[PDB]
Amino acid sequence: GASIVGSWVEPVPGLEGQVQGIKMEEGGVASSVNMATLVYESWKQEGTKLILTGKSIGNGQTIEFVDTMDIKRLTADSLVLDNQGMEIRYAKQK
Repeated sequence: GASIVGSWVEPVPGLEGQVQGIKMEEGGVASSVNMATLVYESWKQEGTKLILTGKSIGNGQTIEFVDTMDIKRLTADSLVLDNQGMEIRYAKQK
């Protein structure tokens, strides 16, 4: 099957032509693609579970998070995630 390693993006809501997302690299490092508030730091995949970590700058604080989601689709071109009922649809940044 396809590997999750790569850059995954989606259109920026409300900003036509712009994209945002996450770059997942070999070695477990993840980084934000075109986002200022969400700072991704790592990823880990355990079967259909994806665990993403980083920090969120907001409400006068910087708070580390650990978000656990289900991988619903993973192909050479697409990655679809279910994060507690919110679906996230990404396309592979070529």
